[PDB]
Amino acid sequence: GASDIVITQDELPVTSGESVSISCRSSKSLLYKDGKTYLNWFLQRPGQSPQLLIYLMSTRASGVSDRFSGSGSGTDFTLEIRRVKAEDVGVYYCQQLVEYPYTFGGGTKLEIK
Amino acid sequence: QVQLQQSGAELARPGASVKLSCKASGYTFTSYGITWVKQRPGQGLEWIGEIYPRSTYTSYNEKFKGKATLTADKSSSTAYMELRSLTSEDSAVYFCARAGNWGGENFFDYWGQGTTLTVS
Ligand SMILES: C=CC[N+]1([C@H]2C[C@H]3[C@@H]4CC[C@H]5C[C@H](O)[C@@H](N6CCOCC6)C[C@]5(C)[C@H]4CC[C@]3(C)[C@H]2OC(C)=O)CCCC1
Repeated sequence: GASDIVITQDELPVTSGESVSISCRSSKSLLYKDGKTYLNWFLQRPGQSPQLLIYLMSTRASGVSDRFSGSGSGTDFTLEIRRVKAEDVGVYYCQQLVEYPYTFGGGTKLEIK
Repeated sequence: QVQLQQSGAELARPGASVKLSCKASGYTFTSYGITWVKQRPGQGLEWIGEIYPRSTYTSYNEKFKGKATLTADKSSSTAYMELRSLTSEDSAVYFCARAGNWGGENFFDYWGQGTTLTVS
């Protein structure tokens, strides 16, 4: 769609126990009039469904390790992954829910060395 | 325990239709919605649409209007997605997930395990 919000992600093999940050930019602000910023982060491990890591830009989902943290401005976003483990391997996606259609970034692969 | 259980993988012929299901349990089905996501082999995620069985509200990505039809059966807590006029571009894993309410909670918090569709 010509008017859809476009989300771009950066590209990163990560050494186990080190750290990476993944960044995500949106073509429009994801801060809504209610004061919330509708940006999600997901991890899709190989052969698994995507897992919600962060929602509302900075709220960690239930069950998610505190190794993951989300921050951002409304147009630029970062997922910090501390002490990277084998279970972190997969593709990370950010997604906006501020406007229809909902749209995803193209994904950032993480592989372990 | 919230669970979304999807129907088994399918092989389909070009030009056919298929109907994928997503059975919800462990919560009040009609208090939330169901949303569907496509992943083509080796590729990213795409949002298809959402359905809220209580109000019947739907929203679709224009890309999938008239490819995908979303329905829901409140009597069995099951959401369905029918895909018509199949082509090789429709080969993907299709996921269902929960959709939430105003305030942004419960959006994509639980997912089905995905249904692989292969169009021959
Ligand atoms: C914050 C703004 C972002 N948007 C809104 C849009 C909001 C929806 C508008 C339409 C509503 C119809 C439905 O009948 C409602 N009932 C279901 C049964 O129970 C009582 C409520 C909830 C409903 C689906 C809303 C839920 C929250 C919705 C997705 C909001 O999105 C989020 C992520 O919160 C705006 C456009 C894109 C999404």
